[PDB]
Amino acid sequence: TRSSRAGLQFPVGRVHRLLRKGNYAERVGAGAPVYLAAVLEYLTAEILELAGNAARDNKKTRIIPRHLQLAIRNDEELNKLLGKVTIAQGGVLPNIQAVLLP
Amino acid sequence: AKAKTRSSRAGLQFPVGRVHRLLRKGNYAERVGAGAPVYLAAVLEYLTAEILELAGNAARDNKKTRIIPRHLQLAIRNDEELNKLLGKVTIAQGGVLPNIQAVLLPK
Amino acid sequence: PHRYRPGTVALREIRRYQKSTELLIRKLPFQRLVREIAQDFKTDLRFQSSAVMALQEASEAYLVGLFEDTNLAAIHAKRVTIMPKDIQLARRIRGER
Amino acid sequence: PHRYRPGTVALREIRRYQKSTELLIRKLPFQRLVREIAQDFKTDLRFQSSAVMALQEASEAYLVGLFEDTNLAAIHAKRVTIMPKDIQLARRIRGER
Amino acid sequence: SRKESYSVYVYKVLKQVHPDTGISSKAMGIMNSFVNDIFERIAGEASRLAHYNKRSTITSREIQTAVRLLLPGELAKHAVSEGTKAVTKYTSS
Amino acid sequence: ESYSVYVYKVLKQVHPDTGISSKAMGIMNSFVNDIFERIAGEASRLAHYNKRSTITSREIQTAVRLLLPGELAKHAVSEGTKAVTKYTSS
Amino acid sequence: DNIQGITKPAIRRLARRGGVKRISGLIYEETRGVLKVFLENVIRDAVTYTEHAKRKTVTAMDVVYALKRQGRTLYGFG
Amino acid sequence: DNIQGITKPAIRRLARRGGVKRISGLIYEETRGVLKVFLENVIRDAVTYTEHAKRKTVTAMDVVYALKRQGRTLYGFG
DNA sequence: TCAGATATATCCATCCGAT
DNA sequence: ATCGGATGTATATATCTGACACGTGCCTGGAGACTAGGGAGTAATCCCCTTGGCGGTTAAAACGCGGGGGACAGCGCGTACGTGCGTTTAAGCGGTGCTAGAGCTGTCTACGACCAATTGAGCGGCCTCGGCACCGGGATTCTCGAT
DNA sequence: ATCGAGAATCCCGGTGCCGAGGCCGCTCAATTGGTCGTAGACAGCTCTAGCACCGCTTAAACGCACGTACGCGCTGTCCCCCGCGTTTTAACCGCCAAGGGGATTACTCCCTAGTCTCCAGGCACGT
Repeated sequence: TRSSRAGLQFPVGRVHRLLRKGNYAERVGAGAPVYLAAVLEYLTAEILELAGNAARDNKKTRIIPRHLQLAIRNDEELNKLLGKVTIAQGGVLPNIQAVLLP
Repeated sequence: AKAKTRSSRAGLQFPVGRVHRLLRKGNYAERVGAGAPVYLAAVLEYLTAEILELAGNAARDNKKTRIIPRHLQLAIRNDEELNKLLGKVTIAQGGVLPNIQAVLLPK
Repeated sequence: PHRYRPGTVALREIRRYQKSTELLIRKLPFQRLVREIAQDFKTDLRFQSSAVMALQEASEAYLVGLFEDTNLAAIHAKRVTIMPKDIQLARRIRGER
Repeated sequence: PHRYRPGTVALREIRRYQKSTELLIRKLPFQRLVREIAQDFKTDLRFQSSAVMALQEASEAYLVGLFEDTNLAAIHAKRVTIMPKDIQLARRIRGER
Repeated sequence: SRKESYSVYVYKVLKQVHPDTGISSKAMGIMNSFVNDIFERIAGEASRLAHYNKRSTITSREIQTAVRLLLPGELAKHAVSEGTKAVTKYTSS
Repeated sequence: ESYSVYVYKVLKQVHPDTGISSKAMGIMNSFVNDIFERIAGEASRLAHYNKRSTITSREIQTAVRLLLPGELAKHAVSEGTKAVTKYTSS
Repeated sequence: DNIQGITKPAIRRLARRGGVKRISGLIYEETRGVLKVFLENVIRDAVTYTEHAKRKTVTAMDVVYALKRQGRTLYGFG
Repeated sequence: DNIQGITKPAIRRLARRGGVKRISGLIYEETRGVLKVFLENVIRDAVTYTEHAKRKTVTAMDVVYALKRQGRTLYGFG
C-alpha cells in the first residue's frame, strides 16, 4: 500500500479519488495527496494529544466534547483558525469580569 | 443559411457564447446545459441596468454629464437592497456618504 | 431568617452555568415556534428531529455570544445592568445591521 | 480680535472633508513605510505603483470605518472626546483581537 | 495578446437606459470588476449546489435556486421573472 | 463512509490508554472534511490563478502557508516535506 | 403567539451563562425580536435548499448548509 | 522609525472624515500601531502570492487577491 | 463488558449578621 | 477584624447499563503493467517599466501661547429590581398505532460532447472637439460680540 | 430675544485642455451541421420514521410581598484641547539616464490519464 510506503496512517487512495472526483482541477500530480495526508495527520495528532491532556486533567479516561471545547479554546493559535465555528454540546470556558466581583 | 447570434434569439444584450465558453472553461462541473447561460446573462443584464439607472439619476441630480466613482458610491449607498448585496466591499475613489451625529450638533 | 444580601446569589450560578453543557431551553415550545415560522414560507412540511436539535444548538450559541458582547458593551459605561441601548449598540457595530 | 468659538470650525471641516474624495495622506512617507515593512520578508523586492495605491485605498477605508465605530462608541458613553479605551473596545467587539 | 472586457455591452445598456450620459474609464473598470465578481459568485454557488445533489450537469433550475439564495429579497423577484421570460424566448427559437 | 479507524489508530499512537465517544468521532470526521475542503479549494483557486493546469506539491505547500497561522505552518511544511522525500526516496 | 413560549427564566439562564449580574425588564422583547429574525433568516435558506431537491422534509444536512452559507459553521451532524 | 511619518494632521483629517469632533492626545500611538498590524497582515499574503509565481515584482492584482482573502474585495484595479 | 452516571452520607469553602 | 451558624461545594461507596471495543464475512475498491501524447520544463531575446538621482518651489508640518468648556469627582434620592414562598401548568416520559414518503431498481431516448467547415463581431490604432476644471470677480448668507 | 462687521461660500462667466467617443482595418472565436454515447426522466416497489394521540407525574413557571442599592440627576473644580500666529522643510514636479526582468517564441521530453488484470482490508454485522 502507498500509505505504508511513506509511513503514514491516512490513506493515499481515498484522498486521491476525492481530489480527482471533486473536480477542482483537470489533472493531479503524484506526491500532492501524500502531502495532504501528512498535514492532516499532523493536525489530528496535535488536537488529539491536546484533548487527551485536557481529559486526563479532569481524572477522566474518555474524551467528551466538553474536553474538545476546552482544548480548542485554550490555545492561541488554534483559536485563531477556528474562531468562527460553534461546536455542538461544547459549552463555554469559564470567565468572570473583575469589576463584577466585590 | 444566415447565422443568427443566440443573444439575438433571446433578445438580450450581453453575449451568450462568451458565458458558455467561460462556464466550460471555468471548471465548475463536468458538463453544462444550454438553458443556463441565457438565464445568467439575463440576470447580469438586469442587475447592471438597475445600477446604471440610479447612477444616472445621481449624476443628473448634481448637474453633471459624465459618471464618476462618487456617483456610483452614492447610488449604491442610497439603495438598501444594493447596500445589503454590497455590504462588505470597498469602492476605490468613492468617498463616504454625508452623515453628522445629532447630539454633536451645537445647541 | 438569614436574608441573603442581593447580588451574591446573582454572582453565583456563573460557576454552574459555565461548566454545564445543557440546552437551557425547553424542547416542545421551541419546536412549535420553529413550525410556526416555517408555516409562512411553505405549508405542509415535516421536520427531522436532528435538524431541530442542530437549530436549537446554533440559536442558543448565537444568543450566548451576543450576551457576552452586550455585557462587554455595558460595563464600558460605568454601569452593571443591561439596557436595550446596549443591545442596539452591539448589533450596530458588528455588522448585523 | 475676532476669534471663533472653540467648537465651530470642526463642523465646517467635517462638511468640507465629507464632500471631498482626495487621498488625504502623503505619498512618499507611505511608500517608504511599505518598503520598510516589506524588507523583512524577502529583500530586494520591486513594488508596483498601482499596488501602492491599492494599499492606500484599502487602509484608508479601514481607518475611516474604524473611527466611525470609535466615535459611535464614545458618544454612547455620554462623552464627546475619544480615548483609547474606545478604540480597544471597538477592535475587540469587531473580533480582530 | 488581447484583453477581454464587458465595456461595449455595458455601454450599449447605458445608451438603452439613459440616452445622453457619459462614462469615465474608472467607472468602466468598476463595472467590469463588478460583473466578474457577480458571475464568479453565482457560478460557484451553482456548482456547489449541483455537487450537493449527486448531479453531473448544469441546468437552469439550480441557477434559479442560486439566484433565490444570493440576491436579497424582492430584488430576486424581478430577476427570476426576468429569467423565465428570457429562456422561453429562446425555446421558441 | 468515514475516517473512523484512522483517528483511533492515531490516538493509540499518541495516547494508548484513552477512549472517545461517538460524538467526538463525528466532530473529528467533520473537522477533517472541513480542513480538506478548505485546502483543496484554495489549491484549485491558486492553480487557476497562474494559468496552470495541474495540482502539484508547490501549490498545496503555498496554500498551507496561506491558511494556517505562523507557528504551525513551519512544522506542517517540514513534516510534509519529510513525508514526500521519504516517499520519493523509494 | 408562539414567540411567548420563551419565558423569562430561560432568558435569565442564557444571560447568566453569558456572564451578567443584573438585567433590566426591557431586555426580553429585544431578545425575542432578535431570536425571531434570526429564525426566519435561517429557515428561508433551509426551505429553499429542501425545495430544490423535490422533497417534503428538511433534513439536518439542509440546516448545516444553511448555517455554513452565513459563515456560522456547525460541527456534529455531518 | 519610519512609522512616525504618518503625521498628526493626517490622523486629524482621517478622524474628521470619519465624523468625530474632539480627539484626545493618546490616540495617535494606538492608530500608528493598528495600521502597522494591518499592513503586516496584508503584505505577508501579498509577498507569498508573488513569491509563488517565481517573480520579484509585486503587481497590483496580487494585492487585490490578498485583500480578497480577508473578504475586503477592493474594486477598481484589475 | 466494564466506565461511568447516579443514590447516599458527607462534605469544606464562604457569607450574613451582628459583635 | 471576628466568630457562629447555615446554606451550598467535593469525595467516597455502591449499583446497574448501554455504548464499547473486539471477532467475522466477503466484495468493491486498491495495486500493478504498458502506452501515448499533450502539457510542462528550458534557451534565447527584447523593450519597457521601474529605479535612481538633480534642482527649484511653497504647502504643509512643527512650535508656541491663552483660555474656555468638557471630563471627572462627590452628594443625594427614590424606584426598579433582586429574593423567598405559596401555587398552578404544562413539559417530559412512556407507551400505542397509522401511513406519506425516502430511498432503492430497471429501462431508453432525448440531450449534450465533439469534430469539420464557415464568417462576421470585437479589439487595436488613429483622430478631435466638447465637457469640465480653474480662476477671477461679484453677490450671498452665517456668525459672534455687541445689544 | 435682534444686529452689523466680517468671514466663509454660491454663482456667472471666461479659458484652455485632454480623453470620450468615433472611425476604420484586421482577425479567431462564435455558428451550422452533422454524429454518437449515456444521465437522468420515468415508472415502480418497499419499509420507516414522522405524526398523532393518551395517561400519568413532577419540576418548573408565575403571582406576590418587601427591602434595598445604584442609576441618575445635580453641583462644583480644574486642567487641557482648540484656535490662532509664527517659523522651517521636505513633499512635490519636472526633468534626465540606465539596466533588468517579464513577457514572448521555439523546442523537446516525461508524467499522468487511460486501459486492463489481479487481489485483499475495510464496511456492515454480531456480542
